[PDB]
Amino acid sequence: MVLLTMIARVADGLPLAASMQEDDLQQYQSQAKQLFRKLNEQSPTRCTLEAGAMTFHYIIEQGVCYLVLCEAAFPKKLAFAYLEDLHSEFDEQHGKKVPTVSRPYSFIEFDTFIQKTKKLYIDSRIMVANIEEVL
Amino acid sequence: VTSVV
Amino acid sequence: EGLRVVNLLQERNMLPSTPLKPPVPNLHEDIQKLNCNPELFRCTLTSIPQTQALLNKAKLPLGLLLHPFKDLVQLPVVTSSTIVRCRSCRTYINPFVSFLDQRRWKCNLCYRVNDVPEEEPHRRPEVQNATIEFMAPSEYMLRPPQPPVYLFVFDVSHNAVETGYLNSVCQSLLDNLDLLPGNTRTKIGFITFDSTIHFYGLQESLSQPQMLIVSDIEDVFIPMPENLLVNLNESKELVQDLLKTLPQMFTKTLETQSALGPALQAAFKLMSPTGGRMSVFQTQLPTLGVGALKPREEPNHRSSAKMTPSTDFYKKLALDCSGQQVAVDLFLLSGQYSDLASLGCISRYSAGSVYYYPSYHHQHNPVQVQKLQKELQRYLTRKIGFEAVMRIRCTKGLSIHTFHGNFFVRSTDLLSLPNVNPDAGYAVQMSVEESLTDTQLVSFQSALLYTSSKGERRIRVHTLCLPVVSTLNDVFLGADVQAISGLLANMAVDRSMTASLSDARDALVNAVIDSLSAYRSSVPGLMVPFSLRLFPLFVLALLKQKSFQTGTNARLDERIFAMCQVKNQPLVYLMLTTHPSLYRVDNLSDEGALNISDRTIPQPPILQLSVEKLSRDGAFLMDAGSVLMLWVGKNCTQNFLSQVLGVQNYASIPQPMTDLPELDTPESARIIAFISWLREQRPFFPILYVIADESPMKANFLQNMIEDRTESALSYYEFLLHIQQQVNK
Amino acid sequence: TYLEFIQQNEERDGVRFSWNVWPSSRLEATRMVVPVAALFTPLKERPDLPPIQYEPVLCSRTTCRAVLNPLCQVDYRAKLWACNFCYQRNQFPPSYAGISELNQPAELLPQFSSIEYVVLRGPQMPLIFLYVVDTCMEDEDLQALKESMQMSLSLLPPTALVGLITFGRMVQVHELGCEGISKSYVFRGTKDLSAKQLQEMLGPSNRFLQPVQKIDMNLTDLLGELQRDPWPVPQGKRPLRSSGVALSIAVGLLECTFPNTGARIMMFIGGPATQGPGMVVGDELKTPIRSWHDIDKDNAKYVKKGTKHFEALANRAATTGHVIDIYACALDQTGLLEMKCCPNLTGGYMVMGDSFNTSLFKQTFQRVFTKDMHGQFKMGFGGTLEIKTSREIKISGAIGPCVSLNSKGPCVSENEIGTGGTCQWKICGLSPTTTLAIYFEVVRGAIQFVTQYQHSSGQRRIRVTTIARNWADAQTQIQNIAASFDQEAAAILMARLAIYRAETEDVLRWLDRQLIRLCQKFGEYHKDDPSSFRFSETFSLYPQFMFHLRRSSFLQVFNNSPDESSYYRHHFMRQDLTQSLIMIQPILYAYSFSGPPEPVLLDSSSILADRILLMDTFFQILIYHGETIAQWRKSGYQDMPEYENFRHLLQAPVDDAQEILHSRFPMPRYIDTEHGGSQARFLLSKVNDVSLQVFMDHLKKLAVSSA
Ligand SMILES: [Zn+2]
Ligand SMILES: [Zn+2]
Repeated sequence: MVLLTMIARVADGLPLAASMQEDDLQQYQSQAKQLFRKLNEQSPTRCTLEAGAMTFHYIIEQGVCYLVLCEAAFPKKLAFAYLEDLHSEFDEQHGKKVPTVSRPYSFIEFDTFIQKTKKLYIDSRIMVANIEEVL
Repeated sequence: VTSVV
Repeated sequence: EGLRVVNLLQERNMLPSTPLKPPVPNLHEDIQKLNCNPELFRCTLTSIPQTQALLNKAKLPLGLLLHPFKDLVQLPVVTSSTIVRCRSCRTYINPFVSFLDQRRWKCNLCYRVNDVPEEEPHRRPEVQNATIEFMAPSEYMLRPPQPPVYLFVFDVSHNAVETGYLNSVCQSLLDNLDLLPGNTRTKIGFITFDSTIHFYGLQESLSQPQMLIVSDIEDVFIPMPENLLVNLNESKELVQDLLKTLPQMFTKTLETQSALGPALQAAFKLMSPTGGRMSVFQTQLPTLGVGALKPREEPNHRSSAKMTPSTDFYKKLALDCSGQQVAVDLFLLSGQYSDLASLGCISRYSAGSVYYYPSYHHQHNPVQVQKLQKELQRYLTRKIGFEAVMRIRCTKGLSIHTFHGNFFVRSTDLLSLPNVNPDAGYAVQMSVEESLTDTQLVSFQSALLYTSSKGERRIRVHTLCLPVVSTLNDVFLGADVQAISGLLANMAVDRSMTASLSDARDALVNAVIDSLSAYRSSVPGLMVPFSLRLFPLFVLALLKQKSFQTGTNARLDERIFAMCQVKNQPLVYLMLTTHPSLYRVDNLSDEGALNISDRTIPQPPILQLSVEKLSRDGAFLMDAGSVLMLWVGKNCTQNFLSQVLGVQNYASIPQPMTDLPELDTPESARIIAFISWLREQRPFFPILYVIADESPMKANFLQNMIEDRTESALSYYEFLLHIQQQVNK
Repeated sequence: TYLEFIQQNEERDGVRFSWNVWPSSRLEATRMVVPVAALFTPLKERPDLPPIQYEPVLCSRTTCRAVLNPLCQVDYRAKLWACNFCYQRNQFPPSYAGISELNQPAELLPQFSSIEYVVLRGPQMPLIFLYVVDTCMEDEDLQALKESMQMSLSLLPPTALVGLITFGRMVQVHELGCEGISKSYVFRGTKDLSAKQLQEMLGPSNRFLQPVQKIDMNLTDLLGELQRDPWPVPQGKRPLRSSGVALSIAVGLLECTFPNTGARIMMFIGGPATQGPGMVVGDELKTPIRSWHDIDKDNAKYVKKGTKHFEALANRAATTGHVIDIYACALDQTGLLEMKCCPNLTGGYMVMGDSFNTSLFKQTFQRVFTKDMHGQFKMGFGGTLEIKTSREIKISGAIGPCVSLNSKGPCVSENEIGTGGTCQWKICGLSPTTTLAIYFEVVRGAIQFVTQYQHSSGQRRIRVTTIARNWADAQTQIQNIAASFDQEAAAILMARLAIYRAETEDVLRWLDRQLIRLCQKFGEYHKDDPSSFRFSETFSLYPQFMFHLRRSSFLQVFNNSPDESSYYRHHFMRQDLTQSLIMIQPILYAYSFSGPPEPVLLDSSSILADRILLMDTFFQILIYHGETIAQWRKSGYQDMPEYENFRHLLQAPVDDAQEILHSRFPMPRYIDTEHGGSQARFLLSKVNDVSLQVFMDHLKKLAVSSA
């Protein structure tokens, strides 16, 4: 289907890297930033949240949250495998610089790897909760 | 359009 | 200095020999030393009138002119974990706030007392620099910082192919591919169009790029999801091969019609998801599809002042681009009428800019060839900000009511700037909505929030502080003649579109009449204060400029492009264009700025713009800002011909001379030093042409002699005589 | 010998009538059980006739204008000949002034009843080949398709024009040969365009149709670089494939560039149309493509609307004179049902399979370009068939790959059958095997077939076949007529009528009433005694042909997909007699130690354990190993040098299978199965109301009873 992807530091919700292509986005990018604010050291490390016609999926590794949003019909099995590919690459490239940066999106150039990983999933060729409860 | 600036 | 009164009828040599410096606001010594650089922010009245009635009595416009994104020598960049702003009106803490409890600061724009965060507070850089750049946090962005996206849209009709513009443009892109602002996220695309719309796919898996023709002009679409806007870093070789192949593809083309509208619609859809800069290159009237424009007959010197767009298509489309953070720059290289009055709307309302190259031809017009090359060099290499908003705040009681420049005014006076470029100028007209009886100082703060070419949200803030006065004399004593001339030119442009050119010309004359008549009724000849001794001169020059001139053979697109420059250029280049600096350069000597290490740099005196100041025995250089013209007299000395021009007699000076030679003579070293010094003071490389020979049928050099009379305008003395007749009527 | 008469006449004239002696009276013409009809093969090959480089000589009567044929009475003294159709007497043209009895024109010799003329007056037009390629398929399928198209390009004549159209979500019309760039015109696959619109939007050869010898290098590189449709396919979805718009853009391209000249639109699809006009199934993978069971219960909302779109393209291409081929390979249905009229109305081919990456498709595709003893394709283009009959004969119509030209005359019958109401038909594409069926009616008898077509060399050619059959003597009417009955031809001609009514809707009711009627008139029986029923050697096989026809996959559409039923009917409506009999009644050969290979009955009693069977069904070559031979072969007796005789037994059916697995244009699918194998079902269903024995007893009961 289609989606939105965000990488953020769990401690303060500071954005690290993202990727969005429209051709709405404002309602779900907000809900994404709410989740990043709520998440802390007691949050589940792997979770799936139902947002009606849409569905959020995230993993948290090394104080970094890897979030993806897609239509509810996207395979849950593939959503987490997409987050693992990002996590292994991001933690390898910038994993040791994360708890020091202070600007938002200090890793915009990670956009490049995201979209090339993203196109290997939206082309066929743990916990479940409600996003509205968590927010 | 609204902005924080 | 000078509180003295000046009689303009006995002086007549009022123009100083040295460059005009901006007035210093009458502020306390320690307040003024922190004031904003007047090249970035300056006011028509450095002493703000206390009431609206006092402002109306002075008959002078109140407004600000700003160059906020100008390239700077040094820029303090604060990366604080918090941006300190006023809790009420959101004003950024600036050097002109008031500290009292040392843990509390009083806002200089709404007088609200704020608390200083735990983060000698007056030594903080935010209070020591009127110009500063902030790193913005997440609340200052609606989406992740967008990448740099450059889309190039080329007209390839039969007329365009004949001009040969496509060759130098593709060559400039090749030469400047590594200098495009951006990082590894930079994206680039290409579109050509004639009667159809042509996309270009770039994949490393294919032998050659692919030209994808969308022929459905009434229903345009994007033919391919990927590889139209490609990553420049990865596909560098693919972009370079296309830039080398494009000029060769349309050599034998018979397409005579141009579907500009649908092409801009397709280019808009391609850039809609991300935003960025759209570079449109057009050479003729759009005649096919939506946005088609009817032909018009050019006026001659005989038709009176009997302007506006012929359609709203390009205005509507420009607003659609602005909503998606797309700016549209228009390059018009037309040899015939093309209705720029309608096409310009694509750039006005998208915060783009227009560039005009009348009668461009690769073989026949070498001056426009070199002008395009130099303007493209600056255009491709200058810094750029994306998806930018600008807000401007002023002290309570002062109210901005009219904006000028290329942008889209959002609600609550937000200025939408899909791109922001360092060469753009803006103007604002304000009024005294509430009497400034409370304060003795008022401030003005512009804030520019934008995304840099590296993907970092930044805010550039400039703060200007001015004093408040309560007497007519104090208003006149603080008037900035150049800033007033600039604001009036922007107001006369709007008057032309709103009423007519006659009304625009009359309101410019009436501003000089009403100002000095008001000054007269508060004191035989024509008496003006010292600060306004050049007011009739600059307004006369405004009326003879191509924007407002009348009985000339000026053509439609020339006049519109002149008005587009009034609305878009900074003050200094409006003054350089309207009233160029004239120097005699055949007898240069070193009383110059001989300080610069090893260079001498002569400083010849500025001359008044009149043929009386010329001489058939010498040579004269005219700095019009964007161009330097070196007129050589018919009876010029043999020393200047051989040692500067490298020519044995006046008859063998080449007809188009694109620049001086760098001969091994001290006279050549002096004139190259003086020309190099002029050019270093600006960034769009001004081409110099010495082709102004007494008979090159290109001596429009004389059209800048704004003090002399012509068959269809007054002289500076005639103008002064008409002012005095109306002042004491 | 009446059999020698039927054999020699099909060899010479490429025709086989249901009756070779026609009813001389009106009283017997209406009472004919099986209509007087002809299986006519206009371009049938034969042992080398010399092409006659003469303009055909014509009856100088406005209506008639028949061709000089061996039935014309000549007068070599007076230089006159009398037309056998309108009795007009004609003068010989100047070039015939020197003819004599001892050296007469070829068209008068009876050995030249069928003859071909060459007309060399206008400059010859190049052939045209338009490739229309689907890109919504797996990489292995697309790569194989690209190589197959590149191979065909190396076979085309140097002067032939070629163009390329690729499609997926969009439609791309490629402008060939542009240097250094390679441009194409992209169209939405979501709306249709007319020919006129397409001409204005796009702006002897074209930019889009270039000669092979000028463009073969660039086209080969382009076909090599074709890639998948770049648009992603989301999960649980079918690709957006705009087959209907792509075909309509190809049709419109040739219509506004080279109308009225031989052209081949060759469309390669890897799946069904999922977007646009001509849509066959939606893009939801959860919704299956319609089945025959889905059709009968009105659970197929795309069929009627999709069929209509391709019927409009079929009549557009056939009016312009162009051919449409469909090469369809996918694991699911592809929509041949909705598109069948394009290759059916035009003389285009219909090839279906599971994947382009098989020997089945690759070998079938190159047999399209089989050449003859001069290096020329076995294709004809723009064929105009004109039938001229005696005044006592009228044409009811034709059933086969053809379209009506709507020309009138005294030879057109009110009783129209199939494509009727005309004495002229256009056949946009013919091969040497193209066989039409023309149904006649009576109101020596003669009929003249005149087929004008464009040869693959570009030469304009006219083939003229003039046949004659005896009028039945009045004193021995039904006896002479009964002796001239071609039971094989009549079964195929009646089968043509039955398939045409089912495909344009009970049909078995009509087929039974005619079989029972034919038994009562030409059989021998005492009333109400079924055991007394007999059939002469002339009619004995007709009921058996009728038994296998009513149970065939041509009339029992269930247990097959709609695409398979349309494919089966497509090839039966074009084939000659010999191949048609094989389709209706597959032949079965037996192999064993006890003798050489022998043909055996299609019955369960032929399935022996110690025997190999080879069944040819035209569409399938099946080799069945009996239970004994299967175990002997699973054991390993073949590899041992003791049993080289068991090697002969296992290879004998394979050898005979290889020969027919090369001549047949739609290369049949090969099956190697045995007893207990899954694929043995194809043999068990073709073999054996119920059985033939029961079927015959029911027929004899009704034949000897009421009239
Ligand atoms: Zn405040
Ligand atoms: Zn005749």
